[PDB]
Amino acid sequence: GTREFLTFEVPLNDSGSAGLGVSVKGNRSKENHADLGIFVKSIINGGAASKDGRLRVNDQLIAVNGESLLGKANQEAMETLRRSMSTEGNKRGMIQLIVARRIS
Repeated sequence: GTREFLTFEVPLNDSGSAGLGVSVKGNRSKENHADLGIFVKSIINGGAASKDGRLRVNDQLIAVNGESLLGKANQEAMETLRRSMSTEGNKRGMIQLIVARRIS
């Protein structure tokens, strides 16, 4: 029942071709239709997400490039992500992505 926020700087300087080199998936409460957020579904060992070496196929996304995915549902955060990986998170050669990790 413990969580921890984490910040990751992913340099898509040359990974934008694929979209940072990672795939995310969003879900909702198992009791109702309450979107919980998005979690790293997979990673592409070739771009920023790979070279980052700080990503985890399960971490919960809460923010990206200053934006807050929390308040955003699965679809909204997924769009902000696609938006960041499309032409916002980059525009420099990297994008910020905050997440949450459980503890035990």
